[PDB]
Amino acid sequence: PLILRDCSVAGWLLGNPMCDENVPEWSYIVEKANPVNDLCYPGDFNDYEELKHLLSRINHFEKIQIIPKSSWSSHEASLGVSSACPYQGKSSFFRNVVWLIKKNSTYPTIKRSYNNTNQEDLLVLWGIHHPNDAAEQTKLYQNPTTYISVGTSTLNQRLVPRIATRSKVNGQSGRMEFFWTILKPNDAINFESNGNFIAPEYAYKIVK
Amino acid sequence: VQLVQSGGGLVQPGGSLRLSCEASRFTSSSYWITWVRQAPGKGLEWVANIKQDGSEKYFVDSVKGRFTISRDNASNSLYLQMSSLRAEDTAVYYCARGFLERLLLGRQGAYYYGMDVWGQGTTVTVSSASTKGPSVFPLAPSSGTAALGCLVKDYFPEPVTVSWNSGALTSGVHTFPAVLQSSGLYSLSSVVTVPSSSLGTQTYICNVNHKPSNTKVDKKVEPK
Amino acid sequence: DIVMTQSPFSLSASVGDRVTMTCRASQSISSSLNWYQQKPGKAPKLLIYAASNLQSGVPSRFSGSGSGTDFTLTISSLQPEDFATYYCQQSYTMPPELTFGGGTKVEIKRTVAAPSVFIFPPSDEQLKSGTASVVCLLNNFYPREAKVQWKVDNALQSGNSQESVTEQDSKDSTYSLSSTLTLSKADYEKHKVYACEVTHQGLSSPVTKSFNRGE
Ligand SMILES: *[C@@H]1O[C@H](CO)[C@@H](O[C@@H]2O[C@H](CO)[C@@H](O)[C@H](O)[C@H]2NC(C)=O)[C@H](O)[C@H]1NC(C)=O
Ligand SMILES: *[C@@H]1O[C@H](CO)[C@@H](O)[C@H](O)[C@H]1NC(C)=O
Repeated sequence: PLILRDCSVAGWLLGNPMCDENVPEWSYIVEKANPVNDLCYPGDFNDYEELKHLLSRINHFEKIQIIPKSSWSSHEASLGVSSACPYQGKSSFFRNVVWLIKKNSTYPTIKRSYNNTNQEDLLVLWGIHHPNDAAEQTKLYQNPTTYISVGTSTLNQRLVPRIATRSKVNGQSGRMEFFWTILKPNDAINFESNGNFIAPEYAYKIVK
Repeated sequence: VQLVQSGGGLVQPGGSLRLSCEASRFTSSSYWITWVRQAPGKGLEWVANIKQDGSEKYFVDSVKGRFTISRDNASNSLYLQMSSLRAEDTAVYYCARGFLERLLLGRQGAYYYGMDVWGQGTTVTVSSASTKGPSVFPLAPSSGTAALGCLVKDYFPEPVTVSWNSGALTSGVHTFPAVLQSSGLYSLSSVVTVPSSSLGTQTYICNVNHKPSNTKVDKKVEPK
Repeated sequence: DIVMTQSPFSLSASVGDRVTMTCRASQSISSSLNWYQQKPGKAPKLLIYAASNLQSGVPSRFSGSGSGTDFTLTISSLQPEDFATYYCQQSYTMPPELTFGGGTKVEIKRTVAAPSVFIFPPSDEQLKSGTASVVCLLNNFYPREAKVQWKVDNALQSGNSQESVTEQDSKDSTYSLSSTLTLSKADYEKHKVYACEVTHQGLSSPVTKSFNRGE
């Protein structure tokens, strides 16, 4: 059985900066009751309970790199951090995903893709940012109206960000919603978006 | 963004009453408005949750069947229709707006809802008595610091509001809780301390207001 | 049905001390617990959101913690303006219902302060109406325990007066008391000396303020 050291399953998968992050081939997952290394940025994890039951009986887990952070020539991929996600007194973010911002006051549409060229199933994660108001939307992504289109051979979804006056959690009033699909071998996930996109950097080759 | 209540006052047992929670700005939407009441002296108790558009509504057990939500589609007004009112409903009714969301803060997600913008509150009195406006008598100082005030006597129901110099004088003001007399009417005092030197240089006027009886009185208080 | 319980019922603490109050739920509500502050004669103000998140415009001395069924609100350095009742509220069952707790009253402990006594004869406008109201004012004192005694022509009064005490002030943490002696115009014009005698811990000997009806 795996013993997560004061981290939630989501915080470890997305790579929480405060979470240390192990030896694979476990028989059960064991997390804290109220782990301090939560989702540093406020939000939710879609189908979170179904992902936990799917990882209880595993045989191999290895963090591969599906998309390098240096592979972002058309967007800003380093200014994406928040006070709610600290590391050594400095603002950070989840290590396994990339918060993309606009570069030179422009944000073109993304159409990058990736095929699973591995003999094992591939678990990939991604998220959407829900800004505070219209002014924050233009300040981060310029484009007022935006969307996210994630598509696999067995998945098709279109995410639209929402805007509302929310209370502060861990400091910020913004929110982030995280999703996950399984990528069987010889299949490709297709991403199309024009803002509010939390792109993946590392994935997980799993085997049950 | 502000909230304002409207529609409170006196009502006979078994009567009806309409309450409105009017927002003061344009809505981003997918908020809820929550009615919270507070009987005299007691604490806060939840009354109802209403989606701001009016699709969903939920009520506390005490008011189920008696309380409803109605709409006047001729205007843009959402009403809380209180009906079959009884004495247990005499309270101050607050409306507040909160944002409902699902968050992950632990092993599993849950619903989170914080009421972050509140109204000023509206008073609902359920009684068979008649509405009576108050008489306003001065509490004049008699020859350090001097004290003067206003006596607001014989009124029903609660509340009255007393200000001094149209809100320009707040320091040293003490508006006391109203006491109920043997006649079934209320009477409170509002005093203010003032330097002796200010009695000749300043004029002090108290502004009382009794919304149930549509009574506004400005009483000039001069030294005797 | 979730039942929210708060402890203690009330507490008295000096300015600067740390105040601790607890909130309990009859079943696990995760972190969906919020703390509200209600100052006297005002609407509740949201202080803590989701058990432990400060909201904008709230002093940092307010701290929240807890999870499951056990939650704590803490004031690191009590200030006079913090005099209020604090409520915990559960949103784990939203939308169909939410529930509040019983509330904890936070009172301020400060130094004994003697009251300032004032007496007001009835107005001429009121005497033309049939009744006479004699008002006695005890201004800015601590603690609340005070005794007011009416003496009409040195004769003790009983059964014809009513008191009212303000809530603890948000600046000097004192109380103020109004006492109204009500008489009929016929009874009022019979006597001459109207006195208000005040006894309080901060007074060495009882203070008496009086006036002659024809003065
Ligand atoms: C005021 O008008 C609204 C419609 O704008 C009424 O609401 C229901 O609204 C839904 C919208 O999805 C319609 O499909 C229903 O036909 C409406 N019902 C009725 C009876 O019109 C709302 O009921 C109206 N207010 C009142 C008091 O009837
Ligand atoms: C992934 O999908 C096909 C499946 O046969 C594979 O051959 C190809 O190399 C990849 N294509 C894309 C567009 O990624």
